[PDB]
Amino acid sequence: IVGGKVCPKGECPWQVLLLVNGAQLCGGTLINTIWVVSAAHCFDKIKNWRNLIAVLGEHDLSEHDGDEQSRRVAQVIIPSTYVPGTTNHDIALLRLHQPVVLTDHVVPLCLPERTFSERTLAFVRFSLVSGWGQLLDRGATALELMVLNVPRLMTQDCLQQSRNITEYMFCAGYSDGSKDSCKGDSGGPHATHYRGTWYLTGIVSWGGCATVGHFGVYTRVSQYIEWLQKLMRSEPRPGVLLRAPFP
Amino acid sequence: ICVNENGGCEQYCSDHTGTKRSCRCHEGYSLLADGVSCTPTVEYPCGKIPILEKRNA
Ligand SMILES: O=C(NCc1cccc(-n2ncc(-c3cc4cncnc4[nH]3)c2O)c1)Nc1ccccc1
Ligand SMILES: [Ca+2]
Ligand SMILES: [Cl-]
Repeated sequence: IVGGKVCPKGECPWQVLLLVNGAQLCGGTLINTIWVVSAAHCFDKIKNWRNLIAVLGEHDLSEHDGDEQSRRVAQVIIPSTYVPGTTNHDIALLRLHQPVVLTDHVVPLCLPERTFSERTLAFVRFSLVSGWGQLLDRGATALELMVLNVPRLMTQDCLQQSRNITEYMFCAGYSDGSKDSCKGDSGGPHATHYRGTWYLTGIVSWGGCATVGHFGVYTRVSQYIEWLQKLMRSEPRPGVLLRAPFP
Repeated sequence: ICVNENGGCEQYCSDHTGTKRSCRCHEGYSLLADGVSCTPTVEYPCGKIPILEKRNA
């Protein structure tokens, strides 16, 4: 995250850190005690699917304060329509091996109904994006969880104000190169407040980082609600990686 | 109704045949008698920040 601030400890309680062999991989969003939403591309290169760890209640990477909860990732589900190394359909649903325990520091973000998300949330101007990504283009990653308020653009307006956005994406942020999500933030939440509650509307994808004339691109979660809901009702299958038909 | 002002619903909104509308709430919430408002039914409902909710309790 570029041009943000530290998310005060516990104020981003749905934020997930994904690790592979103890190394920072990506962000994620907790939506239930056993389900995490991330970005498909995070998994393009995974060798040993068995070494994937999700951490909840994380804040400062430099210290252990005991609010952290680590779980193995039992399943990574990606839409059939996703092509590795690309941007469209950049979403993943992760099943934890064991539920996390809800605490003051570990809370799911609400996965909204599609209709609600489309008719209402999509019109909330500002939303929050977070992660432990790069603080600057070509810079070091953050040790403390960072958060950034970004405004959403209608795709028409995005294209106009820009100096390949599909229906499965949306634009948010700033074109002045001051404020953006960045490498290391992928899979993280774009969270939207409505009438006292926060909802998942976006997933940090990829592309650049605080590139002048450009906007951040986010996976449009509303397109995937039904897909996610169906999967969450399904029994686990052997083998970590699962490609599931979309729609 | 639902497409406008969220049908007055705090959360989810369903249209019905007629000048009918039903509001709903996410799991971990219940709908109040006003037919629009949602109140938590659990300690840690989704999309609420405990340290902030407590800071306001
Ligand atoms: O290599 C892979 N996937 C691995 C893999 C894992 C985890 C992170 C990343 N990864 N690399 C760059 C960024 C990234 C830039 C960026 C800018 N602004 C916001 N967010 C961002 N994120 C990123 O998230 C890649 N795929 C593949 C397949 C085929 C060809 C080429 C690449
Ligand atoms: Ca820590
Ligand atoms: Cl496997």
